[PDB]
Amino acid sequence: QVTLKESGPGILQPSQTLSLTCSFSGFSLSTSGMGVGWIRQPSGKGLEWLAHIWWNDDKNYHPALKSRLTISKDTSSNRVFLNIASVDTADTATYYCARIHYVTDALDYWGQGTSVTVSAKTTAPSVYPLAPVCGDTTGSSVTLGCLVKGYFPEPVTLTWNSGSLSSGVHTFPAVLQSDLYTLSSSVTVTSSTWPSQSITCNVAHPASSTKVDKKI
Amino acid sequence: VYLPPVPVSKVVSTDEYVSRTSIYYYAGSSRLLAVGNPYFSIKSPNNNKKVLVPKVSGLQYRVFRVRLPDPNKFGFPDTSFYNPDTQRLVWACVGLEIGRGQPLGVGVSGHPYLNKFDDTETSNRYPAQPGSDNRECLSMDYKQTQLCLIGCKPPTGEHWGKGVACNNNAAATDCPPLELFNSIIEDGDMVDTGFGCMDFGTLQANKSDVPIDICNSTCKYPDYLKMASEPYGDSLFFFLRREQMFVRHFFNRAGKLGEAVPDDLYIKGSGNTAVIQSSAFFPTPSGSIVTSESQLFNKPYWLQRAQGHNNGICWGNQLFVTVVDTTRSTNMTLCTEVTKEGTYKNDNFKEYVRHVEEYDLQFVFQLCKITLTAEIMTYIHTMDSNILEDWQFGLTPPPSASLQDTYRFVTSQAITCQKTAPPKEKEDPLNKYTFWEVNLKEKFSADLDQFPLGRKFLLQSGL
Amino acid sequence: DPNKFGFPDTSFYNPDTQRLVWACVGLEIGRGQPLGVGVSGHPYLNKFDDTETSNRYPAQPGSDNRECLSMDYKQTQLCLIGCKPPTGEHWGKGVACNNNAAATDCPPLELFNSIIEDGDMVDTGFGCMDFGTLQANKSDVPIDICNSTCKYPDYLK
Amino acid sequence: AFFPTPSGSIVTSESQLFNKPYWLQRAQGHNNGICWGNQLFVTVVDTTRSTNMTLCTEVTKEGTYKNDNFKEYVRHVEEYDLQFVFQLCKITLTAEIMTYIHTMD
Amino acid sequence: MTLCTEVTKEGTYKNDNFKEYVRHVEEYDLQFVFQLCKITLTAEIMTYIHTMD
Amino acid sequence: EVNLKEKFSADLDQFPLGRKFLLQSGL
Amino acid sequence: DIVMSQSPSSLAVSVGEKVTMSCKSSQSLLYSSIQKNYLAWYQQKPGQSPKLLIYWASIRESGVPDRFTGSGSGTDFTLTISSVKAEDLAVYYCQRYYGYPWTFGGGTKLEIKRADAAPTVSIFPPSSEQLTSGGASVVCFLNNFYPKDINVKWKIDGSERQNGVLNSWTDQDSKDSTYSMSSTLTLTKDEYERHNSYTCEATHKTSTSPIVKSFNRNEC
Repeated sequence: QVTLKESGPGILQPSQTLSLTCSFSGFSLSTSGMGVGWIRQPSGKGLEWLAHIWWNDDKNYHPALKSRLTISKDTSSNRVFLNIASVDTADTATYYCARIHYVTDALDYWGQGTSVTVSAKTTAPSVYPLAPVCGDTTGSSVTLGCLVKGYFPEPVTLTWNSGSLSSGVHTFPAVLQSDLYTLSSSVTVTSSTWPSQSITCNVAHPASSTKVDKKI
Repeated sequence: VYLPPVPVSKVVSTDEYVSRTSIYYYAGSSRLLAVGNPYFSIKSPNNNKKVLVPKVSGLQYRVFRVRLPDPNKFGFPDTSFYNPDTQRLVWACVGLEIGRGQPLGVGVSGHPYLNKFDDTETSNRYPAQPGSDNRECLSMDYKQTQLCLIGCKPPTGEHWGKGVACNNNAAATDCPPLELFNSIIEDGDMVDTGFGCMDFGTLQANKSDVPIDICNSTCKYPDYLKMASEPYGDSLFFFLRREQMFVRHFFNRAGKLGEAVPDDLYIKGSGNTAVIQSSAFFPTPSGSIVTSESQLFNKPYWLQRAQGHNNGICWGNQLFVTVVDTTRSTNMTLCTEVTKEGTYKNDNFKEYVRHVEEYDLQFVFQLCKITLTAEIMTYIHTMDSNILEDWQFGLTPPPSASLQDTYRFVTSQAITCQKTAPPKEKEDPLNKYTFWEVNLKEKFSADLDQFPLGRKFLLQSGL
Repeated sequence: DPNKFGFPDTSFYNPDTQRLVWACVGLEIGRGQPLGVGVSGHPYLNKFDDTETSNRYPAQPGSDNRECLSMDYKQTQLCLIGCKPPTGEHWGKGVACNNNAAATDCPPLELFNSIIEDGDMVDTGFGCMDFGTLQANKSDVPIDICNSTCKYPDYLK
Repeated sequence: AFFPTPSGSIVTSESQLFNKPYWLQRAQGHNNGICWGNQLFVTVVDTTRSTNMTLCTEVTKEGTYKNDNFKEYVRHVEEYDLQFVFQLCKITLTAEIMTYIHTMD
Repeated sequence: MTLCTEVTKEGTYKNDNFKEYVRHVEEYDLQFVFQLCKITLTAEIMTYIHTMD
Repeated sequence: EVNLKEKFSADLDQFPLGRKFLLQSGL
Repeated sequence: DIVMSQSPSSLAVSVGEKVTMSCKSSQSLLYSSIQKNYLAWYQQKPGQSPKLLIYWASIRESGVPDRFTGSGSGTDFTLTISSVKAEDLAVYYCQRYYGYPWTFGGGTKLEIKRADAAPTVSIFPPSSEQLTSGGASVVCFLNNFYPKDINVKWKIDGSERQNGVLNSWTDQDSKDSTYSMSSTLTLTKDEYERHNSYTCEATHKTSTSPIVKSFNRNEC
C-alpha cells in the first residue's frame, strides 16, 4: 500500500548544496493523518533526528544546525525534498526518509537509505595482490589476500574465481583515513589450492570504468 | 495536625471612620456640545497632526472626568463644627442625574468593500461563482446597549489581542494565539457589536470584515468581575446595564479556508460538487424596538449602599462617570449645491454627513470630615500616598531605615557604571490619557430649591 | 476535608464520636463577556427545494442537490446543582427482535439514559438522539453535532 | 419528508439567569445543601454568549485586493466564574444512624 | 424526528442510495393525591343519588 | 476539574458575595 | 537536549532465552495530563532498515508477535523479550519523543549464542608492487573468533607502536557464526628499511596468552 524510495545526488563536494529527494506512493500528505521525517545515520555511529514537516506547512529543524537545514514538501507530486547548503565533512552519513505516526509517535516503515559521502575527488583503485612469505615449509593453511587501497567513491564489489572450489569468504568494510578509502579481502583454504589451483582478483570500480584482473 | 495559617490585615468598610454632617451642596454643568463625522476623523493635509473635524458617533464611549474644588479652601462663617488642626474635609457623592435631549432613533453605518461572498439563507447552488475580487457595498445596523458607571478610579477594561507565540514547533498551525489584556478605557474608543472584544487593527489584514468605523480600533468591553473583586473598591460605586440584539441575515466569508473540514463528517460529492465552499460564517446584528420606558436616563439615582467598601467617598476630588448610549445616535445628511439650474443632474450637489450629541451633568454632594488619629493615618497610608501629600500636613520617611547599607558610592561614576535613575513624580499617572474634561470649581451652591434635583431631593429625603 | 483542617477553635464539637460535613447555602455563577449569538451550518446539507410559497412543478432530476446553509439555534439558559453528577437521556438504536416479516427497514427506537459529560451538546430542536448511528447521510444537521449525540435533562426521573 | 429550521429570538440582558446570587433556604429533595463526598456538581448551559471571531492573516502584501492572499480562521471564547458560600454541620453518631448512612453509600 | 437508512456503501453520494423515515415521540407522567371521604346515609339521600345516577 | 483545596477563608467581608450575604443575613 | 543512554553495547543470548535490554534517560518521560510514556523501539536487521515494534511503552505495532514486550516507567526502562528466535538478530535502538528535539540511544547489538573460539593467526609482508610506490603496509588477518571483544597490538622489534593501527571488523558468518577483522600496520618505507622484526599479537577473551605470527624483513 505505502511504497517508499529516495533519490539523491550521491557524490558531493565541500561547501555545495544537498538536494535529497524523497518519493512516496500510497497516500497524500495533505491528508489529516500522514506525516514524514528525515533521519541520518553514519556507518559506525547511531541514529539522530534532523527535520520533520507536517500537514499545515510548519517546519522544525535540528537546533544544533538550525540554519542550513531547510525541509520542504511538494504535496502535488506527493514528495518531500531535503535542502542542505554548505555540506561539510561531518555530513558523511547515510540518510533515511520515512513516514511517522503520532498514535505510535514513531517511524513506521523506512526506505532504501541513500548514501551521501562527501570528499574532495575520486581516485583510481590500486589493487595489490598480497603474496605469501617465502619462509619455512609451513603448510598450515594457505590464505591469500588482495588489497584495494586508495580509491573513491563507494561501492566496489570484490569477487573471486567463478564456480571453482568455494569454502567461504571474508569481505571487509572500509577504513576511513584521508579521502582515499582503504579496504581489503581474504579467503582461507586448507593449503591445497595454492600454488596449484587458480586464484584471481576481480575489481569492478564502476565509477572510473577501469578493470584489471591479476593472479598472485 | 494543622493550623490556622496566616493573619492578614484586612480592609474595612468606609462607614467606620467617615462621619457625615447635615450640610448639603449642589452642582450642575452647562449643556455640552459635540459634533463631528460618524465614520472617521478629518485630518489636515499640510500638517497631519492637528485635526480639522473630529470623529464622534453614537458608539463611542463618553467617559467624563469632573473636577471638584477642595473643601479645605473654604472660609466658613461658623467654623465650630470641626477643628482643622485635627480633622480634614473631603467630599462624597449621593446623587446622579444624566440628561439627554435629542430625539430617539438609531444610527447606522456600513462598509463599501465588505467581504460578502453569497447569501446563505435559502439558495446557494453549485458550482462556485467565478472571480478573484467579490467585495460588495453593504450597510448594517448595530446592536443596542445602555450602561452607566461611577467611581473614584477610572474604569479598567479588557480586550483580546495578538500576544506572545510559543516555542518553535511544527505541529501548531499558523494561527495567531489569543491573549487577554487589561486596559484603561479611553474616550472615543468603541464598544462591541457582536464581533468579539478584540483589536481589529492588528488581527485583520484585509480590513473588510466589519464596517468602516471599527477596522483600526479596539472595541473594548467593561469588566464587572475583576472590578467587583478589587478589595479597596474605589472603582465601582453603582452601575446598571441593559442591551438586546437578534439576527437579521446570514453571510459567509470568501477565500482560502484555513482548515479543511475533516472527511470523517461528510461524504464528498462529484460532478458539479467536486470543490468545497467556505465554512467561515458570520451573522449580522440589527437591533430591535427602542421604547421610552426602556430608557435608563433622565431619572434620579439615590444611593445609600454601594456594593464595594467605599460608600461614595471620593478621594482626590474627582469622579468618573462613563456612559454609553445608542438610542439617540441618528445621522443627518447635508446637501450643498455647486450650481443652480432648472434640471436635476447628479454632479451639481455635494454631500456631507454629520452627527450631533449632547449631555447634561447634575450632581448633589455631602460634606464629610475625618478625625485623623494615630491608628487611622496608617490605614490610608498603605492604601495610597498621594492623598496624604496634597492635604499638606506632613511627609513620610518610607522605611524606618533600611537594614542593608547597600554600599553607596561617592566618587561619582568613573569605574563601574550603574543605573543612575533620575526620578520624577510625573504629578499623576493619568496624564498620558485623554478625557473629556469639564470644570466645576465655580459651580457650587448651597440653596437647593432653585434647581430641579434639590426640589426632588427634598421630597425623597423627607426634609 | 472538614476533619483535616486548621480550625481557629476546636472547642465546640467532640471529635471522639462525631462528624463534620460541609453545607451549601450561597451560590453565584459569574459570567463576563458580550452578548453575541453564533451561527453554525453544514456545507453539503440535504436540502431539496423551497417549500414555503412557490413549488410550481414538474419533476426535478439530479444526482446530488446538497447546498451551503447555516442557521442559529434556540437560546436556552439552565443551571442545576447536585451531589451525584447529573443524568440525562437520549434516543437511540437497539434490538430489532428479527421476526414477523418486517417489510419496512425502520429501526426501532429505544430510551437510553446515561451521565452528561462536558463537550457534549444540548438539543437544538432536532430531537434528543444520537445522530451518528441513526443517520447515514451525515448531511441533515450542521457539522457541530453530526458525529455526536445531544442530551437533555430528565427532571421527573 | 419535511423538517423545520429553528430561529432564535431577541435575547435581552434582563432575562438572564446569571450574576444574581441565590440563597437556598429549602430544597425540594431532602439534603438541604449537604455535600457528601466533599464535592459539588454544577452544570450550566448558555448560548447567548456564543459569538464567533473572524481571524484572517496574509501570506503576501499587495496594493491590489486578491482573494488568494488571505487565509481565514474562526475562534470562540467563553468565560466563567464560580463563587460559593458554605456553612458547617455536625453529626451525632449514634448506633442506628450508621445503618442508615450505610445503605445510602 | 427525521431518520434515514441506506442501501449501499460507496465513495460519493447518490440520491437513490438513501431511504428515509419521519418520526415523533411523546411522553407524559401523572401524579395524584386523594382524600378519603364517607357518606352518612338517610332515606332521602338514597332518593337523591338514585335520580342523579 | 477545578480545584478549591487551598482557597478557603473565614473572613467574609473581603469578597462581593459575602458582602451581599451579610446584608441578607441580618447580622 | 535530554540525553539517552543504553547498556550494554551487545549481549549474547541463546535460543529460547529471555533477554532484558535496558535504556535510560535524564528526564522523566511521563506527562501530567497525557499519562502515556513517551517511548518507542526499533529493530535494524543486518542489511535491512529499522522497523517499529511497540509504542507508548506498552502498546505493540501490528505484526509484531506477543514475545516482544515493553516496560519501564519514569526514567528506567527495559525491553523484555520472552523467548528469542532466529529472526530477531539485529541492532535495537532507543527513542524518546517527549521533549523537542528528539534523539536516539546508544543502541544494542543482539547475537545468537554459539561457540567460543580463539582466532587463527597469520601475517603478510607489504607487497613489492606497493613498495615500488614507496609505501609499506604490514597486514594481519585474525579470522574466525568469538566474541567481538579482543585487544590488538603491534610489535616492531618488541616495541609497541600505536600509530598506524586501524582495525575494521566484519559481520558474523552465517554458518560458522564467528567474527572476523584485519589489522593493517600503515607506515612509510623509510621507516620500514630500518627495523627488522614485525610481529602481530592479540589478546582475546578465550585465550589470555598472546597468539603470534612473525616475519623478519630481510630474510626470505
